[PDB]
Amino acid sequence: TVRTLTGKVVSDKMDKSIVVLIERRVQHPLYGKSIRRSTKLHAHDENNVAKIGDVVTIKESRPISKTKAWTLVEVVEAA
Amino acid sequence: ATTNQLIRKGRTTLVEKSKVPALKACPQRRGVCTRVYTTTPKKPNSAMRKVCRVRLTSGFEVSSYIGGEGHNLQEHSVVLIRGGRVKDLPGVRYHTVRGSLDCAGVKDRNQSRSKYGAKRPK
Amino acid sequence: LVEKLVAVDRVAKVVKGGRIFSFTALTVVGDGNGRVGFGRGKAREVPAAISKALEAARRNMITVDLAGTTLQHPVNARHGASRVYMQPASEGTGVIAGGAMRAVLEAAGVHNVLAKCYGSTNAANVVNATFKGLRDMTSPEKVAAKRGKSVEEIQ
Amino acid sequence: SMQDTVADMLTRVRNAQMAKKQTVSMPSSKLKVAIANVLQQEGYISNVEVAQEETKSTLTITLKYFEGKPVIEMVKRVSRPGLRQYRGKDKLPSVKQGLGIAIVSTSKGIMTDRAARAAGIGGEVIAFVS
Amino acid sequence: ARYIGPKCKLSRREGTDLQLKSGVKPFDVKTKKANKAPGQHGQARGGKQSEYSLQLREKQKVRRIYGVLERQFSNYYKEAARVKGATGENLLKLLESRLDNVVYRMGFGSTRAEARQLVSHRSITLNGRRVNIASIQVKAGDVIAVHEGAKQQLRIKNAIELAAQRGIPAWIEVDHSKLEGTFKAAPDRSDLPAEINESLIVELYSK
Amino acid sequence: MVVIRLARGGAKKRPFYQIVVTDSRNARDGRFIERIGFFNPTAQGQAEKLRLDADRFAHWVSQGAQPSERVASLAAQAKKAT
RNA sequence: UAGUUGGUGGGGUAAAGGCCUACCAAGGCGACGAUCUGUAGCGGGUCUGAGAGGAUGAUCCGCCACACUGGGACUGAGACAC
RNA sequence: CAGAAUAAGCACCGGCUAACUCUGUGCCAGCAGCCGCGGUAAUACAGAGGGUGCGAGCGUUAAUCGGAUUUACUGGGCGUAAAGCGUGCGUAGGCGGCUUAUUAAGUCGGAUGUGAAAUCCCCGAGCUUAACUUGGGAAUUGCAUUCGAUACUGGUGAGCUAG
Repeated sequence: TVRTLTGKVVSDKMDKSIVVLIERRVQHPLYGKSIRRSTKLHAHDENNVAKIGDVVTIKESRPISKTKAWTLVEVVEAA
Repeated sequence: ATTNQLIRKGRTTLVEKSKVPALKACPQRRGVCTRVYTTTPKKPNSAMRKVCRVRLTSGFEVSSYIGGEGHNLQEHSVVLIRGGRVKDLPGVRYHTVRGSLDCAGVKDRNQSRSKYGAKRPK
Repeated sequence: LVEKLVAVDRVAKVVKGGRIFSFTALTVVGDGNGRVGFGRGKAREVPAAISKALEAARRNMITVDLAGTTLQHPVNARHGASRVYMQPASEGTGVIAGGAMRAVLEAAGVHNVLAKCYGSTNAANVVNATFKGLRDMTSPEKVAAKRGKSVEEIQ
Repeated sequence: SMQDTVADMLTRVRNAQMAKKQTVSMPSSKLKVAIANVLQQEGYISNVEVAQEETKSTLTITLKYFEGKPVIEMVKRVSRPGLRQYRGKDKLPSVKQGLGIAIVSTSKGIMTDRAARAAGIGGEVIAFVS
Repeated sequence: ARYIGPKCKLSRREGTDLQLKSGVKPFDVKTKKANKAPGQHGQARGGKQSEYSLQLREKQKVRRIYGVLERQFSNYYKEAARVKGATGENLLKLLESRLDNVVYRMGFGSTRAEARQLVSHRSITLNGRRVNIASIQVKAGDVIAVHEGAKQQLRIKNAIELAAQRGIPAWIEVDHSKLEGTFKAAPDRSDLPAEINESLIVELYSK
Repeated sequence: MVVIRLARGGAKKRPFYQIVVTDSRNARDGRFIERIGFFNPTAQGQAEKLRLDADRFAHWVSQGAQPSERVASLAAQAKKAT
């Protein structure tokens, strides 16, 4: 009942914060070829469990800081 | 082109320029007659054709043909100009409206009167 | 037998001390029920050229299988730099085509069709392309015969 | 290098038909065999055979000629590696107003556009044959 | 606006009788200049025409009998193309459904101009109401009667006796004693004269 | 507050009202919440004169919507008729 | 890009929040176009076109912004108020 | 109640494009959207007669799309017409051999919610008809959530040898 996204971590320097890269595949509106797009989302990770390279799940939540509105749920795969 | 080439760079369209820049997308313009005179046609035509250099409210100075036989225009007259080229006269891209502001309608004309601006004879 | 004259043009040949003028004529003949042909003729005078073109058209003829008064399926054809597209239409549409295609289609007996030219609009080349397309159009019975099936199987 | 084996197979069939051969052979794959089976079922070709030496597999197809012309007059690849084409159940293409067949790969296997519309599913459009 | 002026040159240009006169005298005795165009450069009927000339000349003939102008005729075509059926058949049905034409064919007017004048001067009633628009479309099962003040008109009695010479059509039944008539349905193409070609109009307006 | 009132449409001298539930601060012929019927003061022939959805009317009144005088009279007349 | 990106204590708001403040750390964005620069109110819709598209945003409806030009706050349920 | 009594113009007639002759002038006066007319017989200039097309309107100018497959996704080209970098290597990217197990991201299907009203289209209703107004539908080709399918593409594990 809560919006979730699955991605891979690309940064862990910040305290209690991780940057995860989301990727999606869509068709070009005119030429019809399938294109891949990427989005970088800041998430909240209280215990710094995540690291660069793991596959994580995040869920939508209320704002925590200026740029963070998502929170970590679980780590699917480890690096 | 390939699909990848089209995605990276799409098709490009070239803009079109108007043939009557001095009108500035208006049906007619008003001007003050700066120089009335006559010119000679390009080959293979020979005549003496009446034109006038006019300064418009658009900030441009152009040349305009005078249609019909017999006109009363002179220096500093106020005239209305429309679009239309004269073809055999190079550089004349506009026409003067007959009988609008200071120009008068042609005389002794009974056909095509709405052009040249002649009223119905009594 | 309905006959149409598509175009007449005047041509010239240069000799010493002047030019020789001649006339060419392109004509299309048909029966209105699936037999149509076209031809060209050259002469010194227009009526003679028309007569020769009509004779050539009568000699060069083919048979076209129609679906009632319209085409079996969409057709794309070409000859040289002229390309033609033809599409079947429902009743009451009429013949929506250019003059060169209109002559051939009406002579062959098509009543409802939509057609379009691309590329060059030379009359002889357009007539050639339309003629080729009408010649090469196929039919469900022929398809079933070639595939070893039944008409209802083919659908 | 070679990057479209299905297109290669269709090109081989087209060239063999234009040169008037009796049989055509190629390296085999399950997708190619599945397409050849649909062609044989629809009646454009006669026989499909697969041979295995040790690990190489050879696929052989027997061609059909009726009157003077070949049975397959047109075969076009629609989906290609540089542009994949997917269609819904209501936008499946029709070939020659139903006189030809469009080969469609759906979640229930490879079939024609007619069978795909009958089953109410869509998929990938491989080729047009007529 | 309605056309006013000479009718015999109008008919002479098209080459066929347009029924613009009462008919007490035949057309040939009426004009004596048939198969001659009105102009001084007028020639015989055999003059060659282009297809564009033929389509235009047919549409003008169709317009001239009914007295309809270009705007209304184009609207009629655009409505007939929308309605399902044969476009020419629909157009003929629309043209024959106008109130003035029904009044003329019912025999209360010697000519369509007379019928138009009678309708416009409020001398006709439709379903019990006095109307004054010539282009009102008449529907199936209608009743057209002559108004009380309109009755006892010598022009009307002459019109009915003249109509007696022709044949009252199938879709219209008239009690001439009561000056009353009943439109039942739109004529099919067979009832109308077959010399009219509508295909030319069709491609002329579908260009 | 929330009101049930008439919004005008139609042609000059021939008004035709929609019955709408809306916030009172909105313009007469503008934003509204829900349309629940119509009123035609000059209906003739086969044309209906007043359609009103009684259940929606009651539901909105139960939540504190205030009908105008004309709408209340129309609702009473419709209830009388049916 | 240096309140800049994140964290802790405190302040502040009807309310989450660098919204503000004192420290701690060096992060944050960018060839999937950051920064700079030109132009522009947005949509339902309208015109054209076989369609795909192209042009457009008067009159009607929804949202936004402005009120001689800039900076503020008061009263009030609600304004930074033609 | 009165009495036809109060009420028709504009463009055009060489071709493209329906509609032709005579007078006046002689590369002059002039016309002209393109091709082009006029330098003593002008169907092309001006007038007149005649005619054609529209009609309370008729013509001109300006602007947008179309015709234009003339930016080509549908739907174009590169030997000589415009167009293959002077030739390699290589980064990002695009694409990629065969078999098998699994996943369900792409892809396909169902259900639910939403996609305001007006506008477009259909069947009706009220205006003497029509414009116009209006009832009910259809449509809004989209988005989101959730449940399913596994042929193809992608991910992961294993295996093979024609590259």
